[PDB]
Amino acid sequence: DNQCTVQVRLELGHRAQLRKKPTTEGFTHDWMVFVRGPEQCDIQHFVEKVVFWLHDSFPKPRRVCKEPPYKVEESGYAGFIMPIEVHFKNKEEPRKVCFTYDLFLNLEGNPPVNHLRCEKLTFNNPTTEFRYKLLRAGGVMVM
Ligand SMILES: C[C@H]1CCCN1Cc1nc2ccc(NC(=O)c3ccc4c(cnn4C)c3)cc2[nH]1
Repeated sequence: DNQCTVQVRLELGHRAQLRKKPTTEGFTHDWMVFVRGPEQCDIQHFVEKVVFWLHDSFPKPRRVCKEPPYKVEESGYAGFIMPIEVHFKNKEEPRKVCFTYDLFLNLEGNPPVNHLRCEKLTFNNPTTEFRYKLLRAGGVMVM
């Protein structure tokens, strides 16, 4: 009767390509990982920050974006599993969502990687305040 659900969408993704020539440090690959909304949505209305947890070998592996673009650009030698936390401008639970992101590179001879992973978040009965932030960002009421 006073029940209420807001869906929003997140796109996580990454690009990777073999450098024509490795770096001095033997980095064979360029890559880029990101969190964005669909086109014409503004996830910054409900997203406080995004944290990208790189392999422990990276300098400052806890990479934070407090505003768009939410992305890391790097070079490296191998793929890994990257925890990505999306923190919300939410007073209550849930405050964040954690994704296990497969950052995989192209094996030499294979063309560049260009992957997208679409995530639908369903917020049940958000506070009036946080409901407003979700709708500002291009979220939708359901149910
Ligand atoms: C462009 C500049 C901006 C600051 C730093 N970056 C250069 C730069 N500094 C690095 C330090 C470490 C690594 N490590 C890896 O590439 C890496 C990936 C997967 C791995 C391992 C070991 N096991 N597995 C599964 C290592 C990459 C780096 N790239």
